[PDB]
Amino acid sequence: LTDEEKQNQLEQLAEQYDELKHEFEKKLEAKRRKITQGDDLAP
Amino acid sequence: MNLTELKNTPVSELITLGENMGLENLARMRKQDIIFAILKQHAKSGEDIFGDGVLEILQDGFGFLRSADSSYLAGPDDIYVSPSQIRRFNLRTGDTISGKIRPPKEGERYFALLKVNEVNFDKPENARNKILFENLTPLHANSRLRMERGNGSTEDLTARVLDLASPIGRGQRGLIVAPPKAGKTMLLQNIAQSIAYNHPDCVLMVLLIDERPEEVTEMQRLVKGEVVASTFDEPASRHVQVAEMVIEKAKRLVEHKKDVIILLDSITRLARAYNTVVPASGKVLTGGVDANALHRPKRFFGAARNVEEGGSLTIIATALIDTGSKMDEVIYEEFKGTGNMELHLSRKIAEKRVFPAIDYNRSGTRKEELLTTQEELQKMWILRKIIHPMGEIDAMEFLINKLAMTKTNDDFFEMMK
Amino acid sequence: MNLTELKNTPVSELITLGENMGLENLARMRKQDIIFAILKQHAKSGEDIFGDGVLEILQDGFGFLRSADSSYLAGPDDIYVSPSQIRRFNLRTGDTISGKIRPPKEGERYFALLKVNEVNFDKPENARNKILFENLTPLHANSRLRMERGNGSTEDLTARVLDLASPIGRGQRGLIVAPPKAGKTMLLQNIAQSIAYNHPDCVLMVLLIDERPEEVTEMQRLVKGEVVASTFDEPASRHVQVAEMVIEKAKRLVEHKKDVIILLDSITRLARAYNTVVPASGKVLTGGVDANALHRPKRFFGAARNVEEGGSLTIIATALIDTGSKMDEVIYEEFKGTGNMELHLSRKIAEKRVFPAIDYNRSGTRKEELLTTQEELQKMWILRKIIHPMGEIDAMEFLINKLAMTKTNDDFFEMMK
RNA sequence: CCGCACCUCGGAGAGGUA
Repeated sequence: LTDEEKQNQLEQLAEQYDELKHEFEKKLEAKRRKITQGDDLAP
Repeated sequence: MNLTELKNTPVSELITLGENMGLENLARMRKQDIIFAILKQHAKSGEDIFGDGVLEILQDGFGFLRSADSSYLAGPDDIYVSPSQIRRFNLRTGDTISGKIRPPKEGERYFALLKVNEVNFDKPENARNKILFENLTPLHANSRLRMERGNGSTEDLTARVLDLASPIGRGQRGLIVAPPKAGKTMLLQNIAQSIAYNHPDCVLMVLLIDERPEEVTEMQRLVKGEVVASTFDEPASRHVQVAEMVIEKAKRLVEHKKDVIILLDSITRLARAYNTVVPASGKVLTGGVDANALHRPKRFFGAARNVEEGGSLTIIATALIDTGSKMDEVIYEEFKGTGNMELHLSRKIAEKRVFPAIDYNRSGTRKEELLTTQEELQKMWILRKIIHPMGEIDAMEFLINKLAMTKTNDDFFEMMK
Repeated sequence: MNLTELKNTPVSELITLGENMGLENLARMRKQDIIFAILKQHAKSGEDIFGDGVLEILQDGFGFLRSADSSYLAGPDDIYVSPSQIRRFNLRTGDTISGKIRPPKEGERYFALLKVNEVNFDKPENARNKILFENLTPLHANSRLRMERGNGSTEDLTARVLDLASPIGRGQRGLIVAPPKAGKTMLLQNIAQSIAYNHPDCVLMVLLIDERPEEVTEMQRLVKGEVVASTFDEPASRHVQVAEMVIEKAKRLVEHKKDVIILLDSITRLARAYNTVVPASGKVLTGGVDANALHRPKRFFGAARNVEEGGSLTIIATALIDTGSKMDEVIYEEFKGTGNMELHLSRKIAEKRVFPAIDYNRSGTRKEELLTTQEELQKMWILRKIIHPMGEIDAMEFLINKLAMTKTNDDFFEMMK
């Protein structure tokens, strides 16, 4: 609300969302693929 | 380290930079792979990579960022857009995205979007809150687009004849009807040059579909603007994709309050491509056209309109007649009753090399009083009443001899009285 | 909290109300989504929700209450009508249903209708017990609809010429035959204005199907009435559905003792749409017209008739000739032997900028003695016998010079003697 | 499914139960 890290936390909000992407949501997309992608089976 | 700055440098400088970096032999590698390896080696040091491109959302849910140097063609170095980002930013097909891109990790084949810095050449806050194109209030052509150069050049005669025959405004939807060998190429080039010279603020786009590569490379190296083309060496699916990308970019620019002008010369070729890519429905119309094949090009044509809140979309298409195929004749007869401007060209005048071979009698503009003054309208009426009794070639020769006496049409109008 | 009232409000006020209620960000949400959310929030407090709309029964048995401002376009946010209520109240397509509604529960996508309060803007007891249109005894045109304003305005000249050439009454079935670029738009606008001014009790309807969006938005913002349109950007099935909804609403109004006047300018476009959407029968007539393609438009045209029990249905369509397509010529030649009134327009007179360019010689009305008095019929016969020897342009000039001397035709009739 | 357009039902190994 004042001249504090909130000014940085607004930019750190984007960095935290990117880190959450990289570590959780990219894994979510990987799981979505693994569910949607085919399975190596017998010929 | 921008994508547009790297996709324009020559091969020699990229090979030199890659040999200085210490990568694999670049003399036997393509430019795209060279740029890819250079970006990888640059990012391994800890540097940022920037990219941009037009969004193309696929049917499966994800999309790619096509480049503007390959006429929106699927390339190996396209930027991948995850569906999570689409849900977060409410992305749609046509939204230009610019920002930092991360290189593909182990197990990936496309670049990921780190963060979006600019949306449609504007701030993201202004592009996230907006009104759709389907909600804009349509109107008739209001703004006047004067095509007269004024420099007294010999090429300005064609522009003067075009202005006297049928003035063009912002949001106009017309058709350029012409038989083969009429000279549509020179006329389109002159129109594009006049638009780029007199109205540099408007977004000029020249869309060529199913044309020769020589005409493509001639158009790109002549006009001062963006030219998206698709030669006949590509299937009709490529043509449909290019048309969709172009119309989506035009709609987005209109939504961003821009004056877009599309110079299409393939309405018939586009209709043929749509008829070729449409699944068979067991019902064939006169000439071999599917019942649902005209829907897509009809919507593409009707997308042009004038917006009162801001911006405008002008689409000038050229139709092909007397090509020996009844399908083109049916397409022309169907699309004739849709637009409100027809600029016919005479083959008899074109055979005599009397350019421009323009049919002045058959030409005209509906609601021309909204784009011309009362005095100009009366002068055009008098000129048409004087020209109508004469023959086509005779009228063209008379007009040329009259325009050769002065530089501007105002002096001719003042001398006629 | 009606649905139409909430759909007529601008987006700004809806966003303001949604932010005041305390919901999620509505700037990036659709207007329909904002309406849905505010309806859910208002029903959460305990207040009832009400809506209205014209019924559109589907083939599966159920129907929906579409809105008139969207040309009855299919939408996911409408009033669902279960087949149970249709079997209970004997509802049919075209019945205006107004009553209490509720938000859809989990697993539903449309608002359910609980109880109907008003049917066809009237008491349900008078709407359930009624005589169907198929049982109404037809009659010829008896009442006279005098199109003449009488205020001495220069726009009234067209109405005066129309009343002198082809008097139109309640239940008339006429045709406005004219070539392209003749002035059908301005003439139809003047007819609509004269009908709305002289006969406010009549239910004026303008159905512009397969036309330009600019002409549609111009018609909506010019005439004082309802303008249901369907531009060419929509498929022919949309045109068929819009025409069906319009004719059903007209039939319901005529059954409710209303004087409906339908001005159709797409009869040829509607016939083309029907010929496009009709399945391949295997037999093609001259001009590419299907055998069962002319059935639907001919029935739509013949629906107009005079009812003795109460109300009337007048339909004045506009035909298109000399369009370069033989299909339109065949359609005109087939529909010519159906009606009993032809208002022809001459292109030779239109080229001289003499508006209106009405072909007085080829115009006329059958059984005109039932709409005019004996002395008026005698004066019209004398005027025709005096005008017939003169040419079309000369006759129009004479008529204009004679009508310009006075304001009303009564003074001209008194001076002719 | 060939071309749109009117003048006189098996083999080896591992574990277990009685």
